[PDB]
Amino acid sequence: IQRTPKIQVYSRHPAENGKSNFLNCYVSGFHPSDIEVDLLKNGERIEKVEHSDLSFSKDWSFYLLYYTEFTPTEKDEYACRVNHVTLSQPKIVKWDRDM
Amino acid sequence: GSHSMRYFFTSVSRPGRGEPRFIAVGYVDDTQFVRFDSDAASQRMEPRAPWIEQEGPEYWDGETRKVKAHSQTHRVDLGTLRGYYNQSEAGSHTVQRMYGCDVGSDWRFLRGYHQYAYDGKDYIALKEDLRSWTAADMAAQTTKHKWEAAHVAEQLRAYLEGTCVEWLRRYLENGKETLQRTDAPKTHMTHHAVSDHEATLRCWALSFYPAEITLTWQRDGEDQTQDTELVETRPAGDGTFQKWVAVVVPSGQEQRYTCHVQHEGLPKPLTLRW
Amino acid sequence: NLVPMGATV
Repeated sequence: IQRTPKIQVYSRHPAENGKSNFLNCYVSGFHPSDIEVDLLKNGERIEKVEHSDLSFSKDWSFYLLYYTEFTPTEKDEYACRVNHVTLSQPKIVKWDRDM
Repeated sequence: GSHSMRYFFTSVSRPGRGEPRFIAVGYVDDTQFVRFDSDAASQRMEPRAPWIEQEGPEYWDGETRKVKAHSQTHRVDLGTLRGYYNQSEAGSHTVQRMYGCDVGSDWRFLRGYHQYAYDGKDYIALKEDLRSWTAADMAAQTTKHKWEAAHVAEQLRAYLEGTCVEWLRRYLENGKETLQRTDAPKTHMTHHAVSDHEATLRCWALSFYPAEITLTWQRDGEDQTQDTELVETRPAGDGTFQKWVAVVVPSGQEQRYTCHVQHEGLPKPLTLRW
Repeated sequence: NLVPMGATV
């Protein structure tokens, strides 16, 4: 069985320019567990990214939270980039703060 | 209440050299409290909540002993299952196991569970009464016979109805300041126009704990599910959770729509309008 | 508190 990840990209706290915060990429619903997740700032890979300990839902699908400290500014664009066996090409989901 | 304690274990085989990658995590309700990762340097069960750090070296020695033993059980299982399913040594395969106990508001035992999967598919699980097994296919039926003869269900039932509940109670007391605290959702609404005639209302719930929540829309006081989108509840990363639900509405008719929020931390259900 | 497993499949 192969199940494709769902991806949500969002901030830990309400996002205000100039205030320290965390950018999250929550990936869920996937199998098998091997997965590549990058957080991007202006299209470039963020180096200091941590993640949760692998766990899974009742339906056996895995989930992981990847996160990095950031300070939102007005011009910086952020995204999460995910690759998995089920994806022919990396999937990019942009952070949309106005959501 | 209600409350639960659950442990999750994942082992992934590594073709070509050495033992599976094994990751074990323990939760009380929606709070992770312990973890073990075979790739980590310590080779000890590690605390993940401040209240479990109250436990002494004997607790940590014991949990480390048990979790390493768990890892070996999965290592053997991966080999056995490869044999059962006539698979080669070339590919990576996964075993997942979860077990735990639920208690009600009185903290008395409600339900226990113990389930196992191979390559993401049901393999064998304890039935609701904790006395027998559900085996999905013939390989798992061979395992069921083995576990019946060895009275595994009886051991697990004793644990789930006894030790699991007793220790859940202990944790709930030791971690009372956070474990027994409910954080009500902090809610607000946003509005966006897609076109001249269509708008989106999004009802947000932030900063809540535990994760269980219901968010729904009504139109003129009646349930509205068409033209709604509900995201999966997601972790904030600080221990709390977030969710939103959106509805598409004709521009100018926003006043007909109301969002309704139910959560343990709200003594009265909550309503938001634009 | 973990249960002793030990029963392999």
